[PDB]
Amino acid sequence: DIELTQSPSSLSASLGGKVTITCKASQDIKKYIGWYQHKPGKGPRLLIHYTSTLLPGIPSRFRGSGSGRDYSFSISNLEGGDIATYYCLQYYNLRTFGGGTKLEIKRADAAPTVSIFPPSSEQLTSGGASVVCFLNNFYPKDINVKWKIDGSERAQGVLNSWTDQDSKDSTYSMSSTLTLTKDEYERHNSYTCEATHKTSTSPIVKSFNRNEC
Amino acid sequence: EVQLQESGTELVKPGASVKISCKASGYISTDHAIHWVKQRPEQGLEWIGYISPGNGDIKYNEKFKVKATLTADQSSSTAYMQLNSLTSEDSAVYFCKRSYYGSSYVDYWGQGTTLTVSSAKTTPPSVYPLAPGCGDTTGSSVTLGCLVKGYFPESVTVTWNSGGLSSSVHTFPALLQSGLYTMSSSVTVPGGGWPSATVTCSVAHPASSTTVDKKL
Ligand SMILES: CCCC[C@H](NC(=O)CCC(=O)O)P(=O)(O)Oc1ccccc1
Repeated sequence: DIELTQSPSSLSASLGGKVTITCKASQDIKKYIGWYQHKPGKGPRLLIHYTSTLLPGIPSRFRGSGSGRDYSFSISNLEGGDIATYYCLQYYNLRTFGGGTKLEIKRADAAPTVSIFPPSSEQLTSGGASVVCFLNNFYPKDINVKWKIDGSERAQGVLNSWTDQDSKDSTYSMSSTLTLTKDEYERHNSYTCEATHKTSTSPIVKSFNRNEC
Repeated sequence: EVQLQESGTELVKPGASVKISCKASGYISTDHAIHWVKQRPEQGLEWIGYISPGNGDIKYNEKFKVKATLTADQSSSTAYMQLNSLTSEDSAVYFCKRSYYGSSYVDYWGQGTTLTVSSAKTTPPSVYPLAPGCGDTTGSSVTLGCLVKGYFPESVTVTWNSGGLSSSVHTFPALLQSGLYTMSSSVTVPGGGWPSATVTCSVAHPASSTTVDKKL
């Protein structure tokens, strides 16, 4: 077995420029390394084998190079349609893949439109309360959202999931839910959602005054 | 033509053992070794091992030696991998692929089997409406949401406004909360004040038979 470090993971590429992925091995692997492309939805498509030998049908903007342990993968023209994860794969002694480069398209920074949502009444009658704060359309991906009760930072109960990068806008959105029991919820009034995002120095805070407005 | 056809989703309880297949049609099974490859949620690929149906040697990733058992039913060209002691960490997509020799045209991968491993049973989703409350509302747009809370297994389709509101629907991937899955979506509609067409989110969960339409 041989370890294979590959870097970066995440590359923000601009459509029109080049990307250079790298896999460095633990032993000399003698140019037996391959490069795969893995989009969502399908199984991995092989691109290059034995370091430099392109595949039938694979474009020459993809290029591969390297020799001992060091090897590089290069896409001269990142095309709208090369956004996938690339894994390298030695096979000089059994098989080992690199962690992969996830590519995403780099674009202007954009700030999130935050919304906070109270518990729906129907959730309360069930005995629970999830407060849900949407953070829609921003860039870059990084957003750190804090949940606060009456100025009190609560961190458990928080569930977070992000959208995939939207094909026709290239932003990311996030959802943040704070799941609390009916009782905990009824004993507090202010609930605050606080996004700390690169686009603005000051945190984006949003609060709703419980029920009475 | 050459196909490697894999077993359908295996849903299974922790501690158990699963056996997943790779039905090799369209070529001579003994020619190529079958490798199995593990596909990790969010990112990553891990080689498990290979069985060569020709000379019969199997070689495993050291890391998988105790977890996986690789086998082939030569008479029917179906190679199977068995996974013993399923923890929640073996939730994943598993793939088999026939080896690629020299400079061949294309590399043949199976469609993969998803194994979601757990002790939970089918549960219809609890749907709740999300509408902005009394926060002024004298402008901007409006974003409406629906919280698909607590279901098993994954498969929930949240159609907005019975399809009408395709406009900008964000649908956030489901994550595990206390043993079940929670998920949500959002639509933004043009300016303030949605009350005209009763907007409605409609979520369906196949394994159950559930169709909830929360409008208000
Ligand atoms: C880079 C292509 C070389 C393929 C390897 N094949 C050779 O090493 C065979 C010798 C030859 O080139 O003739 P294999 O498909 O076995 O490894 C794997 C294992 C898992 C996933 C993908 C490929």
